[PDB]
Amino acid sequence: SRVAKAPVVVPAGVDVKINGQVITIKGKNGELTRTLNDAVEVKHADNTLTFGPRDGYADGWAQAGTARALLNSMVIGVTEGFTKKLQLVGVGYRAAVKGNVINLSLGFSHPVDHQLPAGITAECPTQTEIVLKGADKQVIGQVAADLRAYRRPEPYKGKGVRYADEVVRTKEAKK
Amino acid sequence: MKTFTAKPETVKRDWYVVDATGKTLGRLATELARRLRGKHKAEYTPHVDTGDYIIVLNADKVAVTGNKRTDKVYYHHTGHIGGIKQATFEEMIARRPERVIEIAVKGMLPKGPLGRAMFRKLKVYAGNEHNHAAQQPQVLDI
Amino acid sequence: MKVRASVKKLCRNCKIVKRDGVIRVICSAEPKHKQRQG
Amino acid sequence: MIGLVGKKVGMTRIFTEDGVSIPVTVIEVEANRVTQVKDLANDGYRAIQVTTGAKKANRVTKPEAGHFAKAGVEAGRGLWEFRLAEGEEFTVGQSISVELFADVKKVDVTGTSKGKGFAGTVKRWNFRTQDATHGNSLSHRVPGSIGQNQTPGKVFKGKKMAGQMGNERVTVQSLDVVRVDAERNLLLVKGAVPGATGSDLIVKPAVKA
RNA sequence: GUGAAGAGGGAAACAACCCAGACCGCCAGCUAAGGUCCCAAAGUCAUGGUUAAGUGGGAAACGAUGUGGGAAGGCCCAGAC
RNA sequence: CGAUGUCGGCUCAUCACAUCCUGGGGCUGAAGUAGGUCCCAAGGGUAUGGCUGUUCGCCAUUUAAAGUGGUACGCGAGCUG
RNA sequence: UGCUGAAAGCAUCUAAGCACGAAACUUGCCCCGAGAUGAGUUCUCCCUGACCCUUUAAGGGUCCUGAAGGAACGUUGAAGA
Ligand SMILES: [Mg+2]
Ligand SMILES: [Mg+2]
Ligand SMILES: [Mg+2]
Ligand SMILES: [Mg+2]
Ligand SMILES: [Mg+2]
Ligand SMILES: [Mg+2]
Ligand SMILES: [Mg+2]
Ligand SMILES: [Mg+2]
Ligand SMILES: [Mg+2]
Ligand SMILES: [Mg+2]
Ligand SMILES: [Mg+2]
Ligand SMILES: [Mg+2]
Ligand SMILES: [Mg+2]
Ligand SMILES: [Mg+2]
Ligand SMILES: [Mg+2]
Ligand SMILES: [Mg+2]
Ligand SMILES: [Mg+2]
Ligand SMILES: [Mg+2]
Ligand SMILES: [Mg+2]
Ligand SMILES: [Mg+2]
Ligand SMILES: [Mg+2]
Ligand SMILES: [Mg+2]
Ligand SMILES: [Mg+2]
Ligand SMILES: [Mg+2]
Ligand SMILES: [Mg+2]
Ligand SMILES: [Mg+2]
Ligand SMILES: [Mg+2]
Ligand SMILES: [Mg+2]
Ligand SMILES: [Mg+2]
Ligand SMILES: [Mg+2]
Ligand SMILES: [Mg+2]
Ligand SMILES: [Mg+2]
Ligand SMILES: [Mg+2]
Ligand SMILES: [Mg+2]
Ligand SMILES: [Mg+2]
Ligand SMILES: [Mg+2]
Ligand SMILES: [Zn+2]
Repeated sequence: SRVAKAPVVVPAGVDVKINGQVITIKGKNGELTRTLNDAVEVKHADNTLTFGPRDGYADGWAQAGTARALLNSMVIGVTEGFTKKLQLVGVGYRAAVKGNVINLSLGFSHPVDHQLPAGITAECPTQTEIVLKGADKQVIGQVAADLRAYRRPEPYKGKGVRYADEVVRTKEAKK
Repeated sequence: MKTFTAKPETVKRDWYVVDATGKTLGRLATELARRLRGKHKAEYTPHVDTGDYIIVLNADKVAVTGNKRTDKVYYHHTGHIGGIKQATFEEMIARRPERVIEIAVKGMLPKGPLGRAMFRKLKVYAGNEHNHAAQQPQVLDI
Repeated sequence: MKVRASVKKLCRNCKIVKRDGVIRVICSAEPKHKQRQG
Repeated sequence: MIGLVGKKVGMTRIFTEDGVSIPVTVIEVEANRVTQVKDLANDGYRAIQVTTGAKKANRVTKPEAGHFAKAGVEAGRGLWEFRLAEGEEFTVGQSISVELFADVKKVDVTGTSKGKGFAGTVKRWNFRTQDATHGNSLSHRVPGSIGQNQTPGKVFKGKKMAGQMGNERVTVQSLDVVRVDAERNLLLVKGAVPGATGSDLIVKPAVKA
C-alpha cells in the first residue's frame, strides 16, 4: 500500500535486472537476488523501480509493500552495506576473528566458534566488541542474532552478548 | 432378449500414460478409478473387469490444495498393540511417493476380489519413465 | 507466558498479535504481560 | 568396512603383565577368499561374497561347484556376503586374511546362539515363578494371566509366551580385540561371543565405535 | 403419529425418525424423502456471493486489528492519522 | 435370575495423559544453589518393609522418581481363599 | 526463540521468504522378513528322443529316456516335543 506506492530510486552504479519474478541487483558491494511473490508486478521506470499488485491475487498491496522494502534494502546493501555492532558485557568475555570464524570466549568450559556465512565480514576493534559488515540485511541480522544467542543478556547485571545500541532493562535482586 | 454382458475372454483392454505433474490428487484419482472400473465403456458390466491399463508417471509431483501437504495424515496400524503409525503427506512423498496415488485410487475402487483385480492395472511411477514401451501406451490427457 | 482463554492488553505497551492462528499479547515493557490464548 | 568369517574355537584367558586376566574367545579366521564382487550396474548394491574352509569334493553340488569355478577358487564350507563401503573394492579371486583386523580396536561378532529348545516363560522371558507353597494348585511355573476380561476378546500380538529359545542369529557389539595372530590365523576378542564351539562367526568392525 | 401387528426407500449400520402402506408377474415409465466426484444409480450443472478454518465433518461463558456486507458519526489539503 | 463367580493379594499385563522422574521451554516477589508456576512432551523409568484380610492409610528406611487413571473397581476354564 | 518484512508510513516471528529448537516423530543400532500373490534380483547347474491320435489343442497316448537335483534309508549332532 502506502509503502508500495513510494517508488524505489536506483542510483548510478547500481545495475538492476528484472527477470520475471527474479531480480538481481548488482553494485560495487556485491550482487543480491530475490524471487518475488507472484502477486507482485515489478517494472523499471528508467530511474526507479515501481511496485504494483498483479491482478488475480488477494493480498495485492500487502505483498507489494513487502516487495518494496526488500528491494529498497537490496539497493542500500549494494551501495553502502549494513553494519551491525555487538559488544560483550561481562568479565573475561572477549572475541577474536580468524578470517570468518569468530572465536567467542563466553565463560563456558568449551570454546565457542561461529562460522560466518558467505557475504558477511566481521571485525573486532576491541576484544569486547564485534563489528560485522555485509550486503544482505536479513543475513547480518541473522548472524547478529546467532552471536547474541550464545549469551542472551542476564537481567541482573546486563552480563552477556548484547547489541551495541539496544537497551537492557535490568532488575534488582530483592530480599 | 436378455441384456448384454461383457465376457472376460472377449474383452479388449488398452494402455494409457497419464502425467500427474501438478494435477489435483483426488480429481486425478477419480478419473483413474473411473477408467480402471471401465465405466467409460458402453460394454460396462459390474462383475467383469472391463477397464484399461493405466500408467501414471511423475507421481511425486502430484499436487494437493490447502494445507494438506503438511496436514493430510496417512494412518495405518501394524497389528501389534502399540502399532498405530502416522505419516504426513510430504513425508509420504519423500519416503515412498508411489503409494499416494495408490492409496487414493484403492479407496475409490470397489472392495472385493474384483476391485483388487482392477487395482493391478494401475501402474504408477515416481519418475518420468517406464519400462512399458512394449505395450504401445497412448498419452491420456486428463 | 500467561496462557488463558481471555487475553487482554494490560498496559499501553501491550500489542495484540495473531501469530500462526494464536492470539498473542506481547509487551515490550513488562515481561509479565506476555500472553497466549489457549 | 567389510568383515570376516571365522569359527568359534573356544575360550581361554590372557594373563597380562599387570596381573589382569582377560577372558578371551579364540576365533580362528582362515583366509577368506572372495567368490563374487557385486556392483551397482548388475546388482543394485556394492558387496563382496566370500568363502572359507574346505569341503568334500563329492558333496559340493554341480550348481554350487560351478559357482566356485567361475571365480576360480577352492570350494569352501559356505557363502557369506559383506556390504562394501564407498572407496572400497576387491577383485574376484582375492584372498582376505586376518591382518584386516590388525588396527581395529572393537568388533561386533555375529553368531547363531545355542539352542535351548522349547523353553518356558520362566527361562525364556524371565517371568517370576508363582508361590511354591501356600496353597498353589498346579501353577508353580505357569505364565499366569495373559489378558483382560471382554474388553479385547483377545491376547495381543507379541505376548511373551513359551516357545523356541536360542538357535538364532544374535550379535554382540563392541568386543575389545586383544590379539591378532596372523601366523596361525587367530583373533582374540575380549569376552564371550555367541554360538557353540565350532560354529561359524561373522566378525565385523564395530559400527557404534 | 408410528412401532407393536408394517415390508419397501432414505438417515453409514439404526422396531418407534423422514418418505411411503407389499394381491401376483414383467430385463417397462414417472416420481417422494433423499440425492447426482469415486466406492455407488444420477450435474465435475448454470449464475452470483461467502469461507481458508478440512470450517464443513461435536460443545459454552468469554476472548481477538480474521474476513464479507450495511447504516451512521468526528478528525481531515486552513494539512489530519 | 433355564447362573455374566465377588474384596484384597499373586502372576502376566496393556492403554490414556489431566507428567511423578528424566528432556525442552516461558514468567517469577528467578543473585547463585534450590524453588514456585504454567506450557510442550507418554521414549524409557517409576521402592522395600512394620501393622491390618485389607485397597487405603499411618510409620520406618530408601530412591532420579516411588505419577494419576482406563482396562467386568483388567486378570479365579491362571493361582490364592 | 528469532531474522528480514508488509498489510497498518510506525510497530510486528508471518501474511511472502529465512533460521534455531526436546528422551517424542522418521532414521541411525539389533532381529525377522519376497505368501512383498506387487510372489523381486544376482550367480551357477541340468535336460537338444522317436512316434500315434481326433474332438486340432497351452490336447491325449505309446515306446525310448530318467538329467541337475531331491527324497528315503543308515550313522548322528553343543539341532530337536
Ligand atoms: Mg511455531
Ligand atoms: Mg489450559
Ligand atoms: Mg539345543
Ligand atoms: Mg515368587
Ligand atoms: Mg485342589
Ligand atoms: Mg504343587
Ligand atoms: Mg476369566
Ligand atoms: Mg472385536
Ligand atoms: Mg405383544
Ligand atoms: Mg419400516
Ligand atoms: Mg427403514
Ligand atoms: Mg447415523
Ligand atoms: Mg440401508
Ligand atoms: Mg425421472
Ligand atoms: Mg428434490
Ligand atoms: Mg458395497
Ligand atoms: Mg455414478
Ligand atoms: Mg461445475
Ligand atoms: Mg500529528
Ligand atoms: Mg442374574
Ligand atoms: Mg444359558
Ligand atoms: Mg500435556
Ligand atoms: Mg521453570
Ligand atoms: Mg508408550
Ligand atoms: Mg510408560
Ligand atoms: Mg508411543
Ligand atoms: Mg525414537
Ligand atoms: Mg505399604
Ligand atoms: Mg469404574
Ligand atoms: Mg476386578
Ligand atoms: Mg490399574
Ligand atoms: Mg479375581
Ligand atoms: Mg475365608
Ligand atoms: Mg518494517
Ligand atoms: Mg521485526
Ligand atoms: Mg532444524
Ligand atoms: Zn504490557
